[PDB]
Amino acid sequence: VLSSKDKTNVKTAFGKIGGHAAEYGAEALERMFLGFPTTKTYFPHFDLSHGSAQVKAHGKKVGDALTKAADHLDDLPSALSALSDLHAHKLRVDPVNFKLLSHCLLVTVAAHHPGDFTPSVHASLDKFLANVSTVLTSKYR
Amino acid sequence: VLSSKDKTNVKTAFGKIGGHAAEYGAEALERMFLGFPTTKTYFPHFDLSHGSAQVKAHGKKVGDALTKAADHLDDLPSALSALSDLHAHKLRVDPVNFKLLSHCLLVTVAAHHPGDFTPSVHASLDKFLANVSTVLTSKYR
Amino acid sequence: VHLSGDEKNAVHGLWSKVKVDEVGGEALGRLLVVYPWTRRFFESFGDLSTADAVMNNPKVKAHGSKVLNSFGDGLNHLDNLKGTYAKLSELHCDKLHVDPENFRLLGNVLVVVLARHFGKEFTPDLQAAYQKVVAGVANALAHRYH
Amino acid sequence: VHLSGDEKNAVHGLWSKVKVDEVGGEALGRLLVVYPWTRRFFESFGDLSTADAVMNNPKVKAHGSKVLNSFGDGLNHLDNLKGTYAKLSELHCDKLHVDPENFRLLGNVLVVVLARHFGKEFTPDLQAAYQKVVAGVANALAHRYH
Ligand code: HEM
Ligand code: HEM
Ligand code: HEM
Ligand code: HEM
Repeated sequence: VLSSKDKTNVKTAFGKIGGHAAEYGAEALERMFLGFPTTKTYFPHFDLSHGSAQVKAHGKKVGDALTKAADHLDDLPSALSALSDLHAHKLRVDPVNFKLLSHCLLVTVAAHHPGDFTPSVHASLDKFLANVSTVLTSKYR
Repeated sequence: VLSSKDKTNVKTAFGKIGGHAAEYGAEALERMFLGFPTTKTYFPHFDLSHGSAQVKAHGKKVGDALTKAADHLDDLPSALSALSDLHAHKLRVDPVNFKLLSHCLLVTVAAHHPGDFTPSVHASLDKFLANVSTVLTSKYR
Repeated sequence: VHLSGDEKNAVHGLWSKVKVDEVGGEALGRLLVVYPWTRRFFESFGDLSTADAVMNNPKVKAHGSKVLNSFGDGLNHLDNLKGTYAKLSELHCDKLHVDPENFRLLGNVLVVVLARHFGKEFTPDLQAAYQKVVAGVANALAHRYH
Repeated sequence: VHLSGDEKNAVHGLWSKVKVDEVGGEALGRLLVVYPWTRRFFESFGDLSTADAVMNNPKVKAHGSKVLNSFGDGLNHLDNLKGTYAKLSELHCDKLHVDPENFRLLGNVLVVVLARHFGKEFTPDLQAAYQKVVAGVANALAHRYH
């Protein structure tokens, strides 16, 4: 359901990010653990302090997933196959939490790319993350 | 899309509902208007009092749509293609409100089928209404 | 919450008909069945993997009952839900870290169970009063998040 | 809301820097482009069909400014958000019937606009304190519901 213009704004945007995706992942994760402390109870097994090797390594995981998702826009469910299963069946991640991380991801992007984070790109990235969220919550449905 | 042994519970339930979908439509609407008064501002053109001609007729349109959705479980995006367009582009229905109508529909079903509305039936109808609502919100993303 | 005298009479009148040891356990069981992520907070309850497992689970039944008595407490103090649920707010928010949306979802599950139990006695008007109660209970338990 | 002394200082320090005629207008504008159903409430504002239309609309700018000032009121009465937002609650809830969820979304939209404006200065820590504020503003504005 992702518009052609939204497909484009997502493509350019992740062309700005690229290898910063891992660095944005970890920052978005800390912003979420600090902004929404309820989300921390899902990672009691990671040191969540700023710059920890675990938050950085997990940030890379998340960033690389979003990178992959950006390249698989007509294919999200299959692209994020192992992940839908994991987040629903195994992790029991509350649907609300994907909105909080999506928000933190937008804050992170805006904070690093003020000139490129136009109202239009903001909108498209919100839609991209909304679709990723949908897919990751889909095994509840 | 829904699972098997859940795809079944939907189709059975709508048969166990039968052609009461038009009556349950209008009742769920009234339950929504009364339970969530914010939802009424979308129908200032309709008389919303109990048993009004307009609520009865609109309830029939909502009940019929759900019926058509029940025998299009593999292709809801195409089946509810035009309706998703209407609620987003034309009516600007807030995504939250679909949760509220979905709830009022489960209440209506439960109130009429106390023996049939098992925890499993409940679960599958929720996922069905969730899928319907997602398609009807599709054009915001 | 703002409930009229008629609405107060109708809610209290329906609640004395509520089967205390049954409705709470059905509503908790249903929440756990329908929204599978809620099962993460009830690790000790053992098997919650099927509806039959959840619905025939004595811990789910006992805990449901305590949850229904907590709703009843709120019905006795509709002018002061904040003060009534203050301690439970800290339990659910500070200790367990249950996302507040789940308080609304469980409140709506209770509304569904009541409909199921009372049929056409659970009218559009009466449900609308329980929607006010259920919203107030949820918001009062969420006070620790603001 | 409970902000630490350090958090209060950080928040007021950052707010003294926000460009009052710009940030509120940009925050209202972005909400309207990112969440198109919110345009429902601003039909006298004329064209809101594209990002260019919304972001070059004087009525959106004038109204964003008053919205940013209202958030500022909340900043100087963090002790009493409920009383600060009581009348506006009547307006938004009883009069306009804005679903309370949109108060949360506009709060977070302002947060991403603060990030856009301040870059690195808008740290994880400062954001978290601003999350406390916007959550408090949203809940105070939703008070006529809850
Ligand atoms: C944009 C949304 C998200 C994406 C793209 C994403 C992606 C991922 C990825 C790639 C993994 C790694 C699995 C592996 O190692 O093979 C993972 C695991 C995990 N996710 Fe997420 N995730 C998202 C949202 C969330 C949210 C909102 C939460 C809860 C607040 C969450 C909780 C977890 C946990 C607890 C793990 C396992 C960590 C471990 O022990 O390795 N995720 N996710
Ligand atoms: C289960 C989810 C829903 C379904 C299946 C559904 C179904 C429908 C259908 C089939 C129509 C076509 C009316 C026509 O032929 O003119 C319609 C129109 C409409 N819907 Fe929905 N709807 C849903 C949710 C909602 C919600 C949550 C709202 C907002 C409270 C809403 C507000 C409206 C309005 C205002 C119209 C136009 C009424 C008119 O003037 O004819 N709908 N809907
Ligand atoms: C209307 C909202 C709710 C009310 C009134 C309520 C009521 C209560 C009460 C009275 C207790 C203490 C029982 C005792 O002393 O043994 C309790 C504990 C607990 N609550 Fe809730 N509850 C609500 C919602 C929720 C939700 C939505 C969840 C998670 C999905 C949850 C998870 C828990 C857990 C995990 C415990 C402790 C379990 C144990 O000790 O075995 N509650 N609740
Ligand atoms: C973030 C919390 C919000 C704050 C602090 C806020 C602030 C205000 C203020 C101060 C006014 C009065 C303006 C005046 O006197 O001219 C107002 C009115 C209004 N608000 Fe908000 N607002 C918020 C959220 C929202 C949202 C989310 C919506 C809709 C999606 C909305 C819709 C309106 C509308 C339509 C008016 C009347 C505009 C007019 O006069 O034409 N507000 N608000």
